[PDB]
Amino acid sequence: VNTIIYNVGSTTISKYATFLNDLRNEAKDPSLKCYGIPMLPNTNTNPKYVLVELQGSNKKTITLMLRRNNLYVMGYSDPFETNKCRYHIFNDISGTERQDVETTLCPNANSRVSKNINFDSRYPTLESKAGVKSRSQVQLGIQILDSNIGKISGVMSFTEKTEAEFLLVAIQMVSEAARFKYIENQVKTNFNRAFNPNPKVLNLQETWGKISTAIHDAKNGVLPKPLELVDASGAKWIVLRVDEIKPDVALLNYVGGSCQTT
Ligand SMILES: Nc1ncnc2[nH]cnc12
Repeated sequence: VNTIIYNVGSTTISKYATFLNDLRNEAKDPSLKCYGIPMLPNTNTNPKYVLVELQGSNKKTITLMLRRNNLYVMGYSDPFETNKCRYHIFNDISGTERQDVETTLCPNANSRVSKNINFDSRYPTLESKAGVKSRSQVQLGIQILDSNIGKISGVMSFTEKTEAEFLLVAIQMVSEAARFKYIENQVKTNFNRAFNPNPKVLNLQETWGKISTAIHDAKNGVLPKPLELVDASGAKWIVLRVDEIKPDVALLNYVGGSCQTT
C-alpha cells in the first residue's frame, strides 16, 4: 500500500493537479483502459488500497484509505493523543475489509485506537448528518478542507455533523476530483475561495457508474444508448458519444470484460 501525501495547509493549483495525478496513477489498473481513459482495477488486484495523507495547517493531519477498485473512502485515521493512531471505519465496511482498514491505516497494533464512523458513506446519509438537504449547500474549498481537518485531527470528541462536513468536502475534493477532470478544474478555478458544487459536479458524481459502463460498452465511440446527464446550469444534457463525455472524465469505474482500449 502506497500513500499519496498532499499538503493542504500550503499549496498551489499546480500542487493540487500533481496530487490528483499521482493518485490516479496509483489507483488505476496498469493496463486497463477504454477509449484512452484509464480504468480502476478488478477487486482481485493487489494492492487493493491506496492511502492519501492530508497535511493540514498547525500540524493537523488525516489519512484517507481508498479502495482502488471503486475509489471509495473506506475510512480515515488521525494522529491521536501521545503516539496513538486513531482509525475510523465507515459503518458500511464489512468483513475482512474492516480489519484491512484498521491494520492498513494504523500498522502499529500496539498504539492504535478505534473511533468508528457510525454512519455509511452514501451522500444522502452524509447530507442528513451535515443537516442539509443537499451537499450543494455545503461549500468546498482548500481552506475549508484545511479547516475541517483541524476540527477532527487529534480532537477527542466531535459531532456527527462536524464529521459529515469533513467527509463531504474530503470525498469530493479527493475521490470525485480524481475521477473527474471537470471536478478537478472546478476546484482549481475557485482555488482561493469557497464555492458551492454546481448541478454538473453533483450529477457527474452520481452517474459515474453509468458513465463508466456506457464508455466501456461503447462501440466505435457510440454509447449503447443515449445518456441523460446535466450541465453546470442545471439543464438536461443528452450525451450520444464517448467524445462528448470523455473531456470531463479522468478515471473509469471497474467494468468487467473487454472494451475498445483507445
Ligand atoms: N465514501 C465514498 N467515497 C467515494 N465515493 C463515494 N460515493 C459515495 N460514497 C463515497
